[PDB]
Amino acid sequence: TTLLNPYFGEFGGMYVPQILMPALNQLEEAFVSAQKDPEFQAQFADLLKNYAGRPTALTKCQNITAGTRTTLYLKREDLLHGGAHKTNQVLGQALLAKRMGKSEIIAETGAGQHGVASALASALLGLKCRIYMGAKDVERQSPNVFRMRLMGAEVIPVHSGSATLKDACNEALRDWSGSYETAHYMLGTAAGPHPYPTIVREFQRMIGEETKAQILDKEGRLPDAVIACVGGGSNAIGMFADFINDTSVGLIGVEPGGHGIETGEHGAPLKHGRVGIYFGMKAPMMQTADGQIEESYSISAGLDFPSVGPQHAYLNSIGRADYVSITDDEALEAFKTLCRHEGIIPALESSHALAHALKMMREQPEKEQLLVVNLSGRGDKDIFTVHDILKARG
Amino acid sequence: MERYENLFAQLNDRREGAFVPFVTLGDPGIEQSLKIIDTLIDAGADALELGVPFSDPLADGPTIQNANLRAFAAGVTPAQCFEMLALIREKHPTIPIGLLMYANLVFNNGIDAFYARCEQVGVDSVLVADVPVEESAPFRQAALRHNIAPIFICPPNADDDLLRQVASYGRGYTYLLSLPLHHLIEKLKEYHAAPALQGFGISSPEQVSAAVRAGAAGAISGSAIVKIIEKNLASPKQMLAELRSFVSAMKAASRA
Ligand SMILES: *Cc1c(COP(=O)(O)O)cnc(C)c1O
Ligand SMILES: N[C@@H](Cc1c[nH]c2ccccc12)C(=O)O
Ligand SMILES: [Cl-]
Ligand SMILES: [Cl-]
Ligand SMILES: [Cl-]
Ligand SMILES: [Cl-]
Ligand SMILES: [Cl-]
Ligand SMILES: [Cs+]
Ligand SMILES: [Cs+]
Ligand SMILES: [Cs+]
Ligand SMILES: [Cs+]
Ligand SMILES: [Cs+]
Ligand SMILES: [Cs+]
Repeated sequence: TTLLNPYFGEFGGMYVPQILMPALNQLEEAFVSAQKDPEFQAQFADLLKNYAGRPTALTKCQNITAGTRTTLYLKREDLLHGGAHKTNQVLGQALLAKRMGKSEIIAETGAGQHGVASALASALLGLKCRIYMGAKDVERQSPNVFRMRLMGAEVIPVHSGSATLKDACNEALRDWSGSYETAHYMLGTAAGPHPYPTIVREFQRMIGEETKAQILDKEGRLPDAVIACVGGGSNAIGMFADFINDTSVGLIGVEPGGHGIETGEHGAPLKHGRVGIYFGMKAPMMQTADGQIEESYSISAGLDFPSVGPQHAYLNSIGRADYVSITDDEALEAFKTLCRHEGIIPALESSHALAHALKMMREQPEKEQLLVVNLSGRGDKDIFTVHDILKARG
Repeated sequence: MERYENLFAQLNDRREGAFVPFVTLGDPGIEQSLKIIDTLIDAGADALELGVPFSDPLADGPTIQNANLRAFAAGVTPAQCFEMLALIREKHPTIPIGLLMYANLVFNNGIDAFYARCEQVGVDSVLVADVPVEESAPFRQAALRHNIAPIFICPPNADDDLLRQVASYGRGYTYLLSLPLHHLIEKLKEYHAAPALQGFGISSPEQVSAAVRAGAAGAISGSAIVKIIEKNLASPKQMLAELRSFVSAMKAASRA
């Protein structure tokens, strides 16, 4: 039994071993209680404003659309403390952990952004933080590992399975099954077993609420579409949530196309996978014919995961949101274009969203359209990646 | 009662709740009980509530009934409990110490004399379990003459007249057993009562945090500690480890 609906249509659920169910039920109860608690909301709002820097800018990008009928705004989650939108929800989850009387935080990370976000929230709020990270990701992300340690977190490499993000995800769940009385599991995206897809949406929904107020102030109407990249789904659902009931507003999620959908080297399960059960949820996933979970690929580690949150699968199934993909090359071109034309270095994750907005403009340059791209993060962290590709390419 | 005033001022400055364990003195023997109490303090108890074994503990449920039986099996007497209280105070000069007493043990050799002994050994409060506010006059009066806070229970079935009496008559803290809870807590503050500690079935960290969120100054674990003693009689070392871990967790939950 639960207080809230664990499903979005057929997607979602609580597919965990029995021993984890009390943990999920306790968290769901604390969340429902927190959401009715003005003091909790005020605490969360205070941290978002005074510590993380909200509200974030909405920037009109003139150079990049010049000579077309597209008006492009960027929601500047790249200006949030920590350099990505992840900070919003880690602060909320850290507050929930404290509401439950917990003293410890467990988190998974692939790209290492979520590990850093978890660590910084733990440092601020006096929680003891431990982070799981696939050994392959550890080796790839030495800067992030060092940041996590500076902020006083423990980083635990994971060598099971494929030694990457899904394996870190499994290990976090393994630890929590033993530790939940004292430790909160700070899941890093809008996926996993209920109640996490619902909590993370609600702790990211200020992105879309601000965007709506800002676009109304600046343009006197709603956007024609809001565009966000989809790795597990948190930034995109945070941008989309407040627009779901504005039926004229398009909701476009961009999955990573990798080397191209046809190569099989991508991370686009919503459009190119099939429904399965993994990570506590029924959701689209990249899988072998016989139902093993596949390895995903993207240039951007932040998008590199073989599944996606269940609310996105649901919004797609009913035709409320549309999902597309952008390849590594398309993302890299958008990254370069934004640096040169607007003086903003975007995350390679966010570059996928921008690339699709650029495609919308370029394909139909005389179409009048008012677009918002969620610029989920900044791309200082990507300059080595980008340097190395450009060099190889000649 | 001044140790309580100092404690609550310190906690208020840290935006923190109090966590207060109960144990029966001398359970399961004097030596082990002293070690238990030292463990509770080192693990972060803010104050203690200590019971003196009585033949007929009317206010007490099965856990504390059994603790009383263990202490009696070890030959524990009130005189021995007062010896223990002196040792505890000697080691720990600032922690508030409350006793949970039955009326006959306070009345036995004279009510004034009992409170004078409390003052001499350094006890800070006394809750007499079978004395309601209506019968409380000589107990409260003797308590205040001896710088002892008289602790009253505010039960779930409390009416407005009772809230006002408990607010007027009590010092140190109000022992809340819970009219809606928010109402009880609000009214106690409105009536300038001693700060409220929620004592109704407090056995998990989340209950400590919820108590503070509700407006209470902290929480009392009336039997959970005793349950740990009971569960681990055969292994004193493991008993201490489990106590330390539990108190640790409960106190962590009280922190801002
Ligand atoms: C982590 C991350 C993502 C992808 O995660 P979502 O949960 O899909 O938002 C996207 N952009 C940035 C900048 C990130 O750090
Ligand atoms: N790999 C990214 C994003 C991420 C965290 N947890 C996830 C779970 C599923 C999908 C993506 C993620 C990071 O760790 O910063
Ligand atoms: Cl509310
Ligand atoms: Cl480094
Ligand atoms: Cl205006
Ligand atoms: Cl539209
Ligand atoms: Cl009692
Ligand atoms: Cs700002
Ligand atoms: Cs334009
Ligand atoms: Cs707390
Ligand atoms: Cs993905
Ligand atoms: Cs991968
Ligand atoms: Cs009083």
